[PDB]
Amino acid sequence: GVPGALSNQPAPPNEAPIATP
Amino acid sequence: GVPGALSNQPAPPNEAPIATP
Amino acid sequence: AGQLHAALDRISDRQAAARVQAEKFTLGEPGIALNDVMADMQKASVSMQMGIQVRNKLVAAYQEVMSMQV
Amino acid sequence: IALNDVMADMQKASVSMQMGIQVRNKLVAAYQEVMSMQ
Amino acid sequence: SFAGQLHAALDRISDRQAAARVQAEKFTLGEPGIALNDVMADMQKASVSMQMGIQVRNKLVAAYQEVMSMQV
Amino acid sequence: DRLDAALRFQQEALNLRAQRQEILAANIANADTPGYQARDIDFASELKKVMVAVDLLYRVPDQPSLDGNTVDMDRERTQFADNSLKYQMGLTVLGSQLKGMMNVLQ
Amino acid sequence: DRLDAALRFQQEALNLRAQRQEILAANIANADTPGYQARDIDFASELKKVMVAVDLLYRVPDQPSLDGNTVDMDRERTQFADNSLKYQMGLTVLGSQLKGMMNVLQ
Amino acid sequence: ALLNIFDIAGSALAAQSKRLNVAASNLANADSVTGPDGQPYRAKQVVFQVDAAATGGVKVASVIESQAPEKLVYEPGNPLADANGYVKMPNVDVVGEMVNTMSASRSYQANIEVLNTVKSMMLKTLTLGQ
Amino acid sequence: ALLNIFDIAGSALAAQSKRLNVAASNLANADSVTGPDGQPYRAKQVVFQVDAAATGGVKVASVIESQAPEKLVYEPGNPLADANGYVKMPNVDVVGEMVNTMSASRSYQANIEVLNTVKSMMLKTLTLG
Amino acid sequence: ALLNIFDIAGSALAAQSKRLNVAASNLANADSVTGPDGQPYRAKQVVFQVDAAATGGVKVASV
Repeated sequence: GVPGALSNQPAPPNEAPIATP
Repeated sequence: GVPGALSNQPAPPNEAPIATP
Repeated sequence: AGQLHAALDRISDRQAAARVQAEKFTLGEPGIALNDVMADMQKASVSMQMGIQVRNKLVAAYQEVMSMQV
Repeated sequence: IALNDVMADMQKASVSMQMGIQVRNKLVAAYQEVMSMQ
Repeated sequence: SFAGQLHAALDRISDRQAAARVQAEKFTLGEPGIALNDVMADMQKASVSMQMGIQVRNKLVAAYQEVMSMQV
Repeated sequence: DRLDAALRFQQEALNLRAQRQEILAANIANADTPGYQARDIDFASELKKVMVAVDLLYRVPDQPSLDGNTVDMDRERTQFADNSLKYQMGLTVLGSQLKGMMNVLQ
Repeated sequence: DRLDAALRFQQEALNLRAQRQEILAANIANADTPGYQARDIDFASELKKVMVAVDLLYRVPDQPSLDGNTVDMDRERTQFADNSLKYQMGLTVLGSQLKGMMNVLQ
Repeated sequence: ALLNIFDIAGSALAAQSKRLNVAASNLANADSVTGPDGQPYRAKQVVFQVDAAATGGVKVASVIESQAPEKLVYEPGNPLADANGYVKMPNVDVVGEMVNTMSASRSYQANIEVLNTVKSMMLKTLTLGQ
Repeated sequence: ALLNIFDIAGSALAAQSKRLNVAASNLANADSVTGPDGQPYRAKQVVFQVDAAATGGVKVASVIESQAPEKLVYEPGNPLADANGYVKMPNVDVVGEMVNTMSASRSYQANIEVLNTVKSMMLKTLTLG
Repeated sequence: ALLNIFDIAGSALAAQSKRLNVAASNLANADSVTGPDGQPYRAKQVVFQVDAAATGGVKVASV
């Protein structure tokens, strides 16, 4: 939820697609 | 081994050849 | 002569309350401003010092009164 | 009440107790000596 | 049961001191898992226990001398 | 016994503060490694459970990064300062309590 | 002699800490001498041998250097700080033990 | 609690960092075009709000796209050109972004100074607990 | 009894802590706008009163919004713009807030020093004998 | 559990120093036509790793 809080699961990995698939 | 650890025998001499024979 | 018992119970309750407040603050929930806890700790320490001084004075008096020679 | 006041009261009580105990011990020692002597 | 209780008290005091000593010895040799604050707190507790023991000893011996120095 | 029970809570708070300090140091030292997730522990729940290894959980990311790292320097620094100050306070409380317990023997 | 050994463990720990501090100071002072080899000792094994005439080992280099100097700076500075802290810890432990032994005789 | 000062300062620092990052991203995308899926790039801003716990810290609810009209540049040679042969260039105010960066830096420094002073005060506070 | 100094100094420390907190919040939200439910943020100040129960310590009666004029910025390109395209900005003086912070810190340190001195004197009274 | 802080911080310092050395080497040899053997110079960079024996300090795997 609010950034900086505690979560039990990792966030999904980040990606920066140059062009949409 | 890992840098900063301890080992029995000293490091070999370091050389910077200008051109490989 | 239970007044000393009442006084020691009261000072023990005071210092126990100070300890409880310190524990509540260390629990990480906002109810304490880090000043009330320290002031209560100092007051509890002073009261305990007064109590132990009273104990020493009273036991010295008892020793003297027992040291009589009829 | 005041801390200095209670300390002074304790001192007064101690001094009075010492005075009374010393007077009583001196008197009883004198009486015992009188009884022992013929 | 008096001497047994006294020996049990001495046993507990000596065991606490030995535990503090072995914990400090384990820490100073580099074994992981031992905390400096933990070992300091344990040593302080052992010292407090020893001080309580010596106070009790002094009180008991003073009482013994007072009660056996009188004349019957 | 009684002596250990009088100090168990403060000692455990000190130990948990030290462990959280180590976690913060690790996840501020790994500030450049991609794919590394920020770590921390729930101090209140951990302390209550231990007074009744160590459980740790990931931190909610603040802003996305292409490499994958999810550590925020200012947040880590504030948490570090808070934990350091609370550790110092716990040490002071323990020292005062031990000093009083020693003083009661005279 | 029982007192001798009981304090001897910590006394030897302190002595080895002092020796390691001296070696660290030496390789700090000679940090810019070309053709120098970093030297250090293994505290745990050395203490074990002494308890049951000191040999020193060459520190593993981390980066090459043309002038033949292998003594790093950051690693040995952290080692210096750690050794100083542990020397102080040993000193205060020995002092506490000695004072506890002394006050019993009062 | 005398400890919510750290929370307030940390929230202020995080908000200022977010605003600076948004400004830097806009400056980087000043003259970009045809982002992913072909939609023209649009600038974004942030909105600060206070956390009424009275007095509280600052937060950023969400990033809001600018409603200022995009620049329409005549260039039929680009496949993005509409029936009028126009391409949509993003609206970036360079002076506005420079001013925003300056303000963010100044606020960040002020907050770090406040944190320094309060940390000194709090360190000095504990000396009376003995 | 010399013991009421602890209460007086504790009240003073609480008041100074609250003043510092308010000043820090104002500094943090100096640039903030559009607070919750749309009302713009307003600078807040505290009020110090004497907790007479003759003379005594200082308590905080309440917190009051400052009545300084509220700043306006001309930005029609914003949903918060009014009929004239003005966004409301809080009336916060950074120099005033920083001076308040420094003065509060100094007063807090002075009061804790007073507390330590009184503690030492009372311990001396305890060890009079 | 407080003496590992020195190890973690020292590892971080060493890794950052290695990264700085690599960057300096790249900047110095930005315009090196050839090396000793004859092959053209190629830019180098480090690869960090998590030095967990669980999290700990950072560690440089290789270049």
